[PDB]
Amino acid sequence: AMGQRAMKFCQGVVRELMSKKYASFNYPFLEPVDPVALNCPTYFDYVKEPMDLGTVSKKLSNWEYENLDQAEHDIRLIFQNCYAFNPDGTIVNMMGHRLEDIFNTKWADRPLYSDV
Ligand SMILES: CC(=O)N1CCc2[nH]c3ccc(C(=O)Nc4ccc(N5CCOCC5)cc4)cc3c2C1
Repeated sequence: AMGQRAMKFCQGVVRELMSKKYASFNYPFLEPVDPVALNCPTYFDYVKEPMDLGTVSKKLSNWEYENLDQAEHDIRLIFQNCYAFNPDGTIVNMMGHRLEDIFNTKWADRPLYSDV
């Protein structure tokens, strides 16, 4: 449903967030959380809609988002899950906050207008 300009903007933002530039604090957020492999077996007692950057990218690439608000919701869900599960002071929590700061900076430039 999304037009080309907004779609391209979102794909760019997500790929930048997954880019090597941010490797130092984005790596817990590229793929879906695996509770057992990470020794966090209670993960899905705290989180009910898992989300990750790779997932948002895949949904974008399949034209699954009608609009920037839906894409923004999934992306913010990444960080909301992060903070719901990782207590204050944990390394993953702090990486999540850092990644959200970068996301907000990039997103403030979002296309305000669409037109076909
Ligand atoms: C999001 C969240 O809420 N979690 C809950 C608590 C928690 N604890 C962790 C400890 C370690 C890791 C981890 O090692 N992730 C990791 C991912 C990818 C790679 N690579 C493979 C390919 O890409 C290049 C490198 C290396 C590592 C992740 C976590 C999480 C996730």
